[PDB]
Amino acid sequence: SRVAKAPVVVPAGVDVKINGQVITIKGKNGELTRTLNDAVEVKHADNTLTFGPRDGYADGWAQAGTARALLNSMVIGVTEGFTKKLQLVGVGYRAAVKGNVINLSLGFSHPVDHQLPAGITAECPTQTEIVLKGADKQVIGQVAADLRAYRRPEPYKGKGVRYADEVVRTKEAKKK
Amino acid sequence: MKVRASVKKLCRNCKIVKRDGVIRVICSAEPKHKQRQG
Amino acid sequence: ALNLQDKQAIVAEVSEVAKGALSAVVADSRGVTVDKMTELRKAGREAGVYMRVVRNTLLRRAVEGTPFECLKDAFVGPTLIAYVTEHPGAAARLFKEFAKANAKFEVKAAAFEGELIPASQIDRL
Amino acid sequence: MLQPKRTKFRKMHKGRNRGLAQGTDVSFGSFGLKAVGRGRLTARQIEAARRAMTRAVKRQGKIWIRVFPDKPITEKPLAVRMGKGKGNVEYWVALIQPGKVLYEMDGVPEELAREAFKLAAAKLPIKTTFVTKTVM
Amino acid sequence: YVKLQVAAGMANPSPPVGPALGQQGVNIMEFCKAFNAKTDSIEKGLPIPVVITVYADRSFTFVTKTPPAAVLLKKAAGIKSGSGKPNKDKVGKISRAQLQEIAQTKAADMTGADIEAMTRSIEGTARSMGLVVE
Amino acid sequence: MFTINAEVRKEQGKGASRRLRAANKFPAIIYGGKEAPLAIELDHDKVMNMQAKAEFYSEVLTIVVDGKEIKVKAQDVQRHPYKPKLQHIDFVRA
RNA sequence: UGUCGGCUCAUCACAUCCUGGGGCUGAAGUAGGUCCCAAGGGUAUGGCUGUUCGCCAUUUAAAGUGGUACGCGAGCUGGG
RNA sequence: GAUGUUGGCUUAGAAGCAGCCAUCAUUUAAAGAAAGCGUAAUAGCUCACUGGUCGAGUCGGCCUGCGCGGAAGAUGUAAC
Ligand SMILES: [Mg+2]
Ligand SMILES: [Mg+2]
Ligand SMILES: [Mg+2]
Ligand SMILES: [Mg+2]
Ligand SMILES: [Mg+2]
Ligand SMILES: [Mg+2]
Ligand SMILES: [Mg+2]
Ligand SMILES: [Mg+2]
Ligand SMILES: [Mg+2]
Ligand SMILES: [Mg+2]
Ligand SMILES: [Mg+2]
Ligand SMILES: [Mg+2]
Ligand SMILES: [Mg+2]
Ligand SMILES: [Mg+2]
Ligand SMILES: [Mg+2]
Ligand SMILES: [Mg+2]
Ligand SMILES: [Mg+2]
Ligand SMILES: [Mg+2]
Ligand SMILES: [Mg+2]
Ligand SMILES: [Mg+2]
Ligand SMILES: [Mg+2]
Ligand SMILES: [Mg+2]
Ligand SMILES: [Mg+2]
Ligand SMILES: [Mg+2]
Ligand SMILES: [Mg+2]
Ligand SMILES: [Zn+2]
Repeated sequence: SRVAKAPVVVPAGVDVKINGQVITIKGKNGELTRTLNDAVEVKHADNTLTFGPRDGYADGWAQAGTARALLNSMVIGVTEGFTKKLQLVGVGYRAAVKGNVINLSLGFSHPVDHQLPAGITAECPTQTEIVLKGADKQVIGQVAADLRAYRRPEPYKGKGVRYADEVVRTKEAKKK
Repeated sequence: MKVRASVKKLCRNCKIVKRDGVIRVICSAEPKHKQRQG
Repeated sequence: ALNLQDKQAIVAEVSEVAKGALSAVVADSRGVTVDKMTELRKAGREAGVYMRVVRNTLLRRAVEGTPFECLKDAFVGPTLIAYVTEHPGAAARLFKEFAKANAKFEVKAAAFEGELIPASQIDRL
Repeated sequence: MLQPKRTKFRKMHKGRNRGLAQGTDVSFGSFGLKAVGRGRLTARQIEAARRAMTRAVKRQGKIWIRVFPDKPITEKPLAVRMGKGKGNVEYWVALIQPGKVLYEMDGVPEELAREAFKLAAAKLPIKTTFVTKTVM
Repeated sequence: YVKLQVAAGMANPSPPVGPALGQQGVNIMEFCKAFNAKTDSIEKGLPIPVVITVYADRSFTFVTKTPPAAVLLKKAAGIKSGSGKPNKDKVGKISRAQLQEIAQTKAADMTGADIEAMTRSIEGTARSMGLVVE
Repeated sequence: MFTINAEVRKEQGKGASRRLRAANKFPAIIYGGKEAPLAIELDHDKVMNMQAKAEFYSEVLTIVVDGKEIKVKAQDVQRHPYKPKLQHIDFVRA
């Protein structure tokens, strides 16, 4: 509601193709496509996008609000892009990047390797830190989380894969 | 995960949610306040 | 909080010291400790200066009480006003040295004679 | 734990609990715990409850108990056939009809009283509400 | 940038002073005996507050300020310890001249506008520890 | 000052009263003085929020009945046993 | 409408004894406590007692709790 | 998110934050002798409270209508 009624400004060079409920947004950082929920109606005016409900639905305004956040992030994606930062806490935790595969040495027996899906690229400015760029917010977030899945950061020394920003609280050993 | 038929807010950081037709209580602060109805 | 009656009385107090005051200085109050602010309140009661931080849309109602109406665009941003009820000056000479001492905030726009003084020319006062 | 000092008769007919309550109003304290539902209060229940709201007020203000468990209930023990008389007297109860006032209270902050009464009602079998004494 | 309250001509016990401002890089004996050289003038038995200012080079400058409202109210009512039950149990007495002496000492140490504001803050610390103002 | 609007009751008895109470209206009476009694009906809500003040019981109010006011006091009032409700009000002519 | 227990044969449940997934812990690890999900398979030999039960010995990943005319005598036994 | 101030009591230490009692006054736009984490005690971290940006509705009770959880068993769905 209060979301759907703040329209999204489409900056120059940012291309909006509306076919039915199917949006395709294109730009310098790449291309993205999303089918909106059917309750929503989205219109192109000047260069801006405005979202409002359609009749025959109850939830029109929640669906709308979501549509707005979606396409807003879709705009940010193909302009600026997206970045997620992770870092590995603890001894002998290494990260390598070969093509789209990430090599994780996490202290298991076997090497742990993470295939990255299309539209996502990664780099390690260190041994202990990974960064991903990508257009798609949901996707890069997911990938990030799957990396966090392998070793989740822990209650005591903090060891694990954490987001660079992420607050980590520990606790002390049970005394004796 | 305290699983019980009366679920409540145990502090100011506990936030109630209905996920998939279950009422749970989620806390950022205190893992011990994590509850599900049942 | 503040009731409408609260706001009304306070608009009457700001309008009342505004009528009685010789000269005023509007400034940014942001990013400074209450220690240095009680320091400029001591340096305020010592210079005859009446110090205030007041709501903006309240100060449009109090400054509509004339002749400070040239200041109603100086109320966008956090507002700390120094009314010198005793002497003109001693607010405008105290604020530039307090903002150069702290190197925080601004001290944006003054008012004297019924006109507004731009930020680099407040050295007139 | 309340119970009649001495009685005319030792035992009683089961009787019915029908119709509504008398003493619907708060005549002593500023606040009262009224019963919405209809049921029998054992002495145990009333005592436990009075305790609960006595902890709750830190022994301040004042508490009245408007109800009394005057009617004796009997039970035959296990493994005993029917007949051979009426069962032995187990415990005492107070018949409660919708709209009785179980406890009264005053000399306390309202908020605290609503609280203490919630804690008191946790111990009671029947539906209850909070109420304030009125002028007339 | 630390603060402590140290007895008049005294310094260098282990639990009150040395560790507290000694984990901050401060030389301990210069603080100790330049503070007993400054506060030799404070009467024996009064804790006097000292504000220690440390810099990136560990050379410090401390402003020794006037003895507390509570310590000058211990001494101006004659007493030793104030009340364990303030304004319920009352432990001593000060006429308005002592409120005003303690509030000239603290006129050097307050935020107050007038000696009535400093006399009223010493009035507040006079109601805090139980003492009566007479 | 409190002003209560009312209508004259065309019916009586237990049935009338309980249909009244079902419709979110309730029966009351006006007696006292030289005159005859006058039975009237009221809106439960208005009055329930009106006696939600204390003065209602200590004061002279007015009742508008068929264009015509009467000035009265609150005499006694019977409330439903557990519900935030009013069964009835005795009004005594002021 | 054949009564306890053993024997032979089972079969169902899940309120799970083990193995499987998981949250919380006063969870350093090892080893646990408690709760959630799960019935696929697994689930001891003896001494004593007519025994079920129990107690004891020594096992095992564990020696689950119940239903089935306290399953099963036109299948066996007959100690009770 | 201030001064008196580490309020006094007590403690090897209590400094808003073991515990006991008071809980005043100052500069105030506002700042509890402090609502929680924190320390050997501090420091360190938010909160109450207020100024700014924002721009039109928001808060939580009362009374009711219909629904959700609470809700596990044995041949086979088997509680229209
Ligand atoms: Mg799921
Ligand atoms: Mg009868
Ligand atoms: Mg009767
Ligand atoms: Mg009749
Ligand atoms: Mg009838
Ligand atoms: Mg289960
Ligand atoms: Mg497990
Ligand atoms: Mg351990
Ligand atoms: Mg477990
Ligand atoms: Mg099995
Ligand atoms: Mg299979
Ligand atoms: Mg054998
Ligand atoms: Mg055996
Ligand atoms: Mg043998
Ligand atoms: Mg044998
Ligand atoms: Mg059998
Ligand atoms: Mg069996
Ligand atoms: Mg047989
Ligand atoms: Mg047979
Ligand atoms: Mg035989
Ligand atoms: Mg409203
Ligand atoms: Mg149900
Ligand atoms: Mg179940
Ligand atoms: Mg089944
Ligand atoms: Mg049908
Ligand atoms: Zn919580």
